[PDB]
Amino acid sequence: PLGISGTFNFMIVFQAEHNILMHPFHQLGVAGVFGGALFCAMHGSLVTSSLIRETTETESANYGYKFGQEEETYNIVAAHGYFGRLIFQYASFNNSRSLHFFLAAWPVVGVWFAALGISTMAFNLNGFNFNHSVIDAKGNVINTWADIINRANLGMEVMHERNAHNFPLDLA
Amino acid sequence: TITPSLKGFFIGLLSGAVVLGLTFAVLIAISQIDKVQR
Amino acid sequence: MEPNPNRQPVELNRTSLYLGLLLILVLALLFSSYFFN
Amino acid sequence: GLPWYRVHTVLINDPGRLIAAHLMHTALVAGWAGSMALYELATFDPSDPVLNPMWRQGMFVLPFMARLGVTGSWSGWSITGETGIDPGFWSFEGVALAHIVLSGLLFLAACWHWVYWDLELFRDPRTGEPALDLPKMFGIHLFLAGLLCFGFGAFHLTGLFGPGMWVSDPYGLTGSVQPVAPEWGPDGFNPYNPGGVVAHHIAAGIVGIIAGLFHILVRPPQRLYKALRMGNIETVLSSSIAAVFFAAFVVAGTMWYGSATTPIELFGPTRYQWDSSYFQQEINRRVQASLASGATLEEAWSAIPEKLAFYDYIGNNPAKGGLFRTGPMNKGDGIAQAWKGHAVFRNKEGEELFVRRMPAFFESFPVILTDKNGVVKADIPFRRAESKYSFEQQGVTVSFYGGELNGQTFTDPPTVKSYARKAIFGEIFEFDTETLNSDGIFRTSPRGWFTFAHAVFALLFFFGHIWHGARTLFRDVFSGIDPELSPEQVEWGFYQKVGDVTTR
Amino acid sequence: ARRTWLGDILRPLNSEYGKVAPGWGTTPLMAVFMGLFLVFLLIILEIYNSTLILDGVNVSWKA
Amino acid sequence: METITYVFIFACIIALFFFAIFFREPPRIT
Amino acid sequence: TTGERPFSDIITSVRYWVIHSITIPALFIAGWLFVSTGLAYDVFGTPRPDSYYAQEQRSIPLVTDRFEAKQQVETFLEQLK
Amino acid sequence: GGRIPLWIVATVAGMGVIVIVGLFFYGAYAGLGSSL
Amino acid sequence: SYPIFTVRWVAVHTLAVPTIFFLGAIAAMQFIQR
Amino acid sequence: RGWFDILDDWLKRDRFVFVGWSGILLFPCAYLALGGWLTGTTFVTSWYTHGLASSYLEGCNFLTVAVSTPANSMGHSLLLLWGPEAQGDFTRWCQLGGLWTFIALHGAFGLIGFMLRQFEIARLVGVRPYNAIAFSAPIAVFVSVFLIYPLGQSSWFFAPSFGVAAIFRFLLFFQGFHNWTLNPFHMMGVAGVLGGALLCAIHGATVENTLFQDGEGASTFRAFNPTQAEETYSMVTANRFWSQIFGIAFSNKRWLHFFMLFVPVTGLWMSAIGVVGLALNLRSYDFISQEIRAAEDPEFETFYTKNLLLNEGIRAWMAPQDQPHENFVFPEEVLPRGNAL
Amino acid sequence: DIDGIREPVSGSLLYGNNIITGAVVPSSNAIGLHFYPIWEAASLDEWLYNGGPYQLI
Ligand code: CLA
Ligand code: CLA
Ligand code: CLA
Ligand code: CLA
Ligand code: CLA
Ligand SMILES: CCCCCCCCCCCCCCCC(=O)OC[C@H](COP(=O)(O)OC[C@@H](O)CO)OC(=O)CCCCCCCCCCCCCCC
Ligand SMILES: CC1=C(/C=C/C(C)=C/C=C/C(C)=C/C=C/C=C(C)/C=C/C=C(C)/C=C/C2=C(C)CCCC2(C)C)C(C)(C)CCC1
Ligand SMILES: CC1=C(/C=C/C(C)=C/C=C/C(C)=C/C=C/C=C(C)/C=C/C=C(C)/C=C/C2=C(C)CCCC2(C)C)C(C)(C)CCC1
Ligand SMILES: CCCCCCCS[C@@H]1O[C@H](CO)[C@@H](O)[C@H](O)[C@H]1O
Ligand SMILES: CCCCCCCS[C@@H]1O[C@H](CO)[C@@H](O)[C@H](O)[C@H]1O
Ligand SMILES: CCCCCCCS[C@@H]1O[C@H](CO)[C@@H](O)[C@H](O)[C@H]1O
Ligand SMILES: [Ca+2]
Ligand SMILES: [Ca+2]
Ligand SMILES: [Cl-]
Ligand SMILES: [Cl-]
Ligand SMILES: [Fe+2]
Ligand SMILES: [Mg+2]
Repeated sequence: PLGISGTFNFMIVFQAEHNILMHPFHQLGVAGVFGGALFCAMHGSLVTSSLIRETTETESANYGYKFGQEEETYNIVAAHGYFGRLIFQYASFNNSRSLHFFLAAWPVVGVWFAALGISTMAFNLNGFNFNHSVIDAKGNVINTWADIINRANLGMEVMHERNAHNFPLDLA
Repeated sequence: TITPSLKGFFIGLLSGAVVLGLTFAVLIAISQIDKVQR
Repeated sequence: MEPNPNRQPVELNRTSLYLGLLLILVLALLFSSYFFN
Repeated sequence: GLPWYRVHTVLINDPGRLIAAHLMHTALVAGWAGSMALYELATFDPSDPVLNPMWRQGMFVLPFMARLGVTGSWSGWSITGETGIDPGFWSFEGVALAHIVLSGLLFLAACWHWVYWDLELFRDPRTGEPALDLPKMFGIHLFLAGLLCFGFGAFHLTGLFGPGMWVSDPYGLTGSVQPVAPEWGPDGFNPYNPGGVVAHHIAAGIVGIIAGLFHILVRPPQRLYKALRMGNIETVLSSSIAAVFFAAFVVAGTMWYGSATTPIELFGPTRYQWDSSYFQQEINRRVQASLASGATLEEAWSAIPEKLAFYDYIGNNPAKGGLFRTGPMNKGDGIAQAWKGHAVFRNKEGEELFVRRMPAFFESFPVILTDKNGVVKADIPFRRAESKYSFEQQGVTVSFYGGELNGQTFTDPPTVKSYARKAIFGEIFEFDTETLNSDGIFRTSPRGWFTFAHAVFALLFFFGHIWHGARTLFRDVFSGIDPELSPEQVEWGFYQKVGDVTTR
Repeated sequence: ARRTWLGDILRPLNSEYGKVAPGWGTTPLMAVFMGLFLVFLLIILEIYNSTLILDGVNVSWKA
Repeated sequence: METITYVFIFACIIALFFFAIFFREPPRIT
Repeated sequence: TTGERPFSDIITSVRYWVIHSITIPALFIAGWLFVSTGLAYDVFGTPRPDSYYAQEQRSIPLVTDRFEAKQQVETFLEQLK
Repeated sequence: GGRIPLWIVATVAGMGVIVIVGLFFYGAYAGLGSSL
Repeated sequence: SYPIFTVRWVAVHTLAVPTIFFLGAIAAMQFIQR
Repeated sequence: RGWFDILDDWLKRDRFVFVGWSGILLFPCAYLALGGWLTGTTFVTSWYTHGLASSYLEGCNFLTVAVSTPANSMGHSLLLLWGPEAQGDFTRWCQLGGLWTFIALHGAFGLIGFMLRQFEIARLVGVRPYNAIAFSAPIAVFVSVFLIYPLGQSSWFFAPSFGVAAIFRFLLFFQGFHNWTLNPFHMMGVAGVLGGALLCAIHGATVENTLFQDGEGASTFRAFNPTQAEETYSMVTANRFWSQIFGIAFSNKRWLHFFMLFVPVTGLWMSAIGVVGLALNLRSYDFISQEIRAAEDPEFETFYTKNLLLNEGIRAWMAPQDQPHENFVFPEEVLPRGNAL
Repeated sequence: DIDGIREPVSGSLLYGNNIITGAVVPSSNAIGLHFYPIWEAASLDEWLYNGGPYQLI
């Protein structure tokens, strides 16, 4: 639906019908947007941390940069010097083109997988189903967290569009 | 009385003091043996 | 009488006005449903 | 010029205008307290401490006045339900007026300090530069805090020269303001023991006096002076914000779990008393004692105070509200009028059935009745076509003991179901929903609202601390890093010790 | 700067800006008070939490 | 009143877009 | 540039592989036997497949008493009999 | 020093990871966790 | 000439050593039948 | 130059993995949090606390393993190995959920160590400490969700369990019980996470697509030098491009990069505030006007009323297995269901 | 009528929604994947009932 609550409706019903959370393409999606946010904040904070002094304390440091200037406005070498020590040297980018390409690629690829998760659950190839996967020596079901998910999903399934189903299986 | 959980509290306290004590002893020792050149 | 040497002028540039009005208006559009309840 | 988010930095090197800004803030806060108390007095109904106490009415400052001994109005009532009391000057009204006058005086002092900012007192006698000697100011203020803390504990809380504090029995039935003697043994550390609050203030007070004298008399070590930047006022902002968030998480936790300083008659009961059926267990104890001593069932239940039954009702649990469900709890379920009595459900065979209570997590909950062993005996079905346990099939009845309905029995399924629906909330009450146009939906009490505001502000103050700590320790680079920063200083292994040129 | 009667009286209390004791001074004594305060907080936390349970110390409304 | 309020805030945001685009401070190489 | 030996030196040297062609398989085997001997179950208190329930029981052995929780677990274990 | 070529170490290490991961997938279909 | 036992060496083995032990344990588990 | 300064020297040596004074807090706490997770997910059950299998040893896979919260009857016990519950018994401590508070508490101290490390390194290298400042958002999330939330609830049982499927359960629980999608603090979180992912993608792509030709190679990464003075891409061309495509564009690189910190950091901090309300069940669950209308008018329906029906199904269907200490028994006939399903 | 069962769902502000509850509601399950432009409806009133704005949008 084109609307805020209707969006959540579409999500909850999608969960009931495809177990999207247990689908690896939605998992890559989450890694893409959580990681896009993480890298956005990381890049922001590293560039901000290494701005070259050009202003006084009574003015915004933003005035230190002029639109179209030729010289870079932060020191990449100090930024890398920082981040390579935070983790270890070889986990930090010293090539701005490489870094920026990574910033483009990580969210874009994850989001392509999110889109493909929706577009392939469209044909009912659904999330992993470990319902009753763990069984004891007698054959008793030993629930896991997958089975608890399953019970939440059942709640959604049995309640959604409460007057629309006449037959026992929801096949589309 | 020293209840059993007060004895447990002393035990946690001693264990923590030991871990931190031994950790600082070791790092001080190593720092002394392995000085930077100036 | 003697003026205070700590005085500074204050600035809000146009872009900041626009950014700020957008923040405020969007926050209001978001929270208004909850204020009406 | 300065960006909008820096306008107050003009005060950093102006001690007199900083004191003016502080005075103004203090005037605003004290004016708030005064106005808030007035608004509460203009809306508060003192006519029923039992079923309409302050915490059902959205009172937020009234319980703070009460906690420290302010319990009466000039108009003659008291929050414990007395009439014809003379509170003297220090009624809720005199406390509000004192705050408003204080606000006015502080506003005037601010004006003076703002105009007359350039006082010789604020200049370093060696350099002529504005300067505050913060380490010695700390000892002076700490000494003052210690004396005040001591005197509050030794005189006000003991009743030695003051009123004492609010105390009550374990079920919040007979609270009042009493003098409290310090507890000097290990039970002084029990959050529920009022004597420990007294001993705290006496003891921490003495410690603050002593530490204050130390901080007046002994200079900081060079090493700490430099490490904490003790010449920079912003260091004090950073650490004081840290102390304040610590204190705020603490008062949120003690509000939520309950202590001798968050009594249930002033703030409402806790969610945990519902979770563990704290009041239901006591009620059942009393009823069993009554029966053992030979009372009839009607008499045993009739002896339960309405005040006790009311704590055993989920409408008073602070974990049942909504962030945007605004106002007093009375706005939701209504103004409580009377206990209906204790409902006892029975099936056609005459066995006692027990309605399963709603846990706080649940906005809606089914109606399921079990026998004393937890076996299901009756419910309100959703699907009817294969129902086995309907009240119509099981001939469920309800009889009331105590309260308005004492001695009555209802056998008609709509009425029996109606009461079963209420029994999921615990004890059943009659409400006036008309006076406030109450909407039927649960709201939290001042215990919940206080905990929320303080946990949130505490968390936000953690950011304030990180931010000002950062500004303090990195003051040298806050406009940017050295434009002539050595690539050597950041290239690996150039220096043996990161960023130390003497290790090249 | 303006002198006043009260500023003259208080002048000594704000005249040692920057004044420090040599080296580490009382840092080690401070450290001991900090460690003792840490243990104090731990005790009161563990009592409230019921992780430390003491005779005669019933952490409950029924204290 | 509520609908008026929602539509009013929305219409302000649309106006704001117009000014932010066509009446922006122009970026200057300098 | 921080003083330690380059990894790619280390992991292409014959001596690295002489050491590690022992220690790696040794660790792996020791992990294997930690499970195959059943020791893992005993150290951690994890049920074996025949140890979740007594033959006829169908209620989970949920801990319900904070301070006697140790004894309750011990009691649940005894009842596997 | 540099006696074993890095491309060989990589290929063998990589094959080792594929084998162990493959075993874990085999195990999803057999014994505990297999639903059977 | 390089040292062998360095902080890096310790960091590496604190992780590598349990990882190999655990991978052998998890490999054995794949043969467990109910 | 006493032992303190000699230790300081050694802690601050420029080595492959920097240590610092912060390392003394960070390394042990992080190692134990991560090792405790790997140990529990590999070997440890949740049979006694949840009635679940949760380790590779019992047959779970990487998606379903977890270290699960302690039983609800533990309340908010620290659950210390030497505490009154486990009484020094490592086996019983595993069975009672001690690894949960172990991981959450070393994890919390380890995050403090990490942020101190960001401050300590920034200081040594001489940069401004904005990376540490930004890290306050992960800390506000960890603390609100793993500590404050369960502390406002009945016990640690209701904190998230450390596990992939377990965390998914925690999302679905918040929908069915807190209607957490409806909460404007969560909605601001979403906007700052998705907004931050948007900024990450669009800025990386813009720089990569406004590059100056600085080499002859068709693969353009080598045509950059860390020490070069000049911008590697054209701000002026980028600015024109977005001004003409979208209407506005950045013109100030310092502002651009500050905004990239601000947006996802601010989002996370907002979501944390909402979770602090949820600790108290102080939800945005309902619109009262909606309910009053729908109660009186059985033809009035919105997507808001539809999602509450879904929530009521989630709660009734999941509670008996998800909340085993309540001993819920809900007869078939009381379960909310629509037609057929 | 999103689900084609003659149970119309209100999406608009003037019909009782706020910004959070409001939506343009998907077209009718009776339509399915049939193309439903304005000129396939007998009237605007029919077009609205069946969720024609959703497809146009
Ligand atoms: C510690 C703060 C505090 C607390 C806990 C309370 C508690 C209470 N008050 Mg008091 N009050 C306060 C301060 C407080 N008050 C102040 C400062 C004033 C002057 C405004 C008042 C004036 C007042 C009146 C006039 C009344 C109360 C009443 C009440 C009760 C109902 C509260 C309610 O419905 O809240 C509802 C709370 C909310 C809806 C939450 C608001 C959340 C905001 C909007 C979030 C904003 C988000 C932000 C914009 C995001 C920025 C994002 C950006 C950074 C990117 C409750 C006991 C009522 C009562 O019953 O009186 C007897 C009553 O009538 N209060
Ligand atoms: C005692 C607490 C305290 C004090 C005295 C200060 C003082 C200062 N702060 Mg710090 N700060 C604090 C806590 C505090 N802060 C907390 C809790 C946070 C996190 C929320 C911050 C986050 C912070 C940042 C990110 C910055 C400061 C900055 C500043 C400086 C300039 C402030 C200014 O001009 O704003 C002017 C503010 C306005 C013109 C309007 C602000 C409107 C707010 C956002 C909404 C309305 C607030 C409402 C009136 C408050 C009610 C009170 C509340 C407690 C309920 C000043 C030294 C700035 C700085 O360092 O400059 C160099 C700066 O950039 N602060
Ligand atoms: C993410 C957490 C965090 C971070 C990164 C910082 C960072 C900062 N702190 Mg702040 N601080 C914090 C949390 C934090 N603090 C908390 C929770 C408090 C308590 C209220 C403080 C109180 C404080 C003060 C009073 C001051 C600082 C200052 C500083 C600055 C210098 C470094 C320092 O002093 O660290 C301090 C060290 C730590 C936070 C690590 C403490 C490690 C503890 C001791 C481990 C305890 C283990 C425990 C006992 C185990 C039992 C647990 C129990 C649950 C069972 C820097 C901006 C100083 C500054 O502003 O100078 C300008 C300053 O004056 N801090
Ligand atoms: C910096 C490293 C660090 C930190 C901050 C912590 C912090 C913590 N650990 Mg972890 N731990 C560590 C390293 C660390 N550990 C290491 C290296 C190991 C391997 C040995 C462990 C193994 C471990 C286990 C097995 C457990 C913990 C637990 C805990 C928690 C409670 C600790 C406590 O109560 O101590 C109390 C002690 C102190 C705070 C030390 C006080 C030092 C003072 C200042 C000096 C006073 C001592 C005095 C001289 C002694 C006199 C006693 C006398 C009266 C008898 C807390 C989160 C428990 C937990 O997680 O449970 C859920 C738990 O079961 N830790
Ligand atoms: C559009 C879809 C969408 C988006 C973008 C979000 C976005 C967000 N959601 Mg929401 N959610 C959604 C839909 C969505 N949600 C729906 C439909 C529901 C159903 C109601 C939820 C239910 C939900 C819950 C229940 C919660 C969120 C939370 C969040 C926030 C998580 C922030 C984060 O990264 O925490 C990740 C964790 C951290 C940042 C903590 C620190 C992590 C440290 C740094 C990890 C270090 C790891 C270490 C190095 C080693 C790892 C080893 C390895 C083996 C794993 C974020 C704002 C959370 C939130 O609000 O928290 C305040 C939260 O509790 N959501
Ligand atoms: C490097 C140029 C490419 C730029 C792309 C950057 C992408 C980032 C990818 C990161 C992951 C892969 C690493 C780089 C991969 C890379 O560039 O390869 C090369 C790199 C260095 O190889 P050498 O053979 O030169 O190693 C020796 C050096 O010390 C030089 O003497 O090898 C590694 O670092 C592998 C990781 C082992 C490290 C294990 C140590 C574990 C210690 C724990 C760390 C905790 C610290 C955090 C604080 C909490
Ligand atoms: C001058 C003078 C005087 C008078 C005075 C007066 C009359 C005063 C008053 C004062 C006052 C009367 C004050 C008040 C104040 C208030 C305040 C200060 C408030 C604030 C608020 C706030 C801050 C809020 C916030 C918020 C909101 C709004 C919403 C929700 C959220 C929150 C809570 C955040 C006299 C005669 C004495 C004499 C001397 C002179
Ligand atoms: C807890 C505790 C402790 C500690 C312990 C520890 C510290 C441990 C550690 C442990 C460890 C340290 C372990 C490890 C393990 C590991 C593993 C198990 C891994 C695996 C991996 C894998 C499986 C991989 C996969 C993959 C990925 C990830 C991606 C790429 C692709 C692939 C698929 C290959 C102590 C004693 C103190 C005390 C008590 C408690
Ligand atoms: C602002 C005008 C002040 C009006 C003063 C009325 C004096 S009233 C006076 O107040 C005392 C409080 O110390 C009471 O203890 C005492 O019983 C009472 O008579
Ligand atoms: C069908 C009504 C006859 C049974 C009495 C209903 C249960 S009790 C009833 O509950 C109402 C809230 O629903 C209160 O407002 C009212 O005061 C109270 O009388
Ligand atoms: C864990 C560090 C905190 C305690 C710091 C107090 C240092 S104490 C200090 O130690 C010096 C050597 O460093 C000695 O030369 C000196 O005599 C002594 O006073
Ligand atoms: Ca009405
Ligand atoms: Ca078998
Ligand atoms: Cl639906
Ligand atoms: Cl059908
Ligand atoms: Fe960039
Ligand atoms: Mg298997």
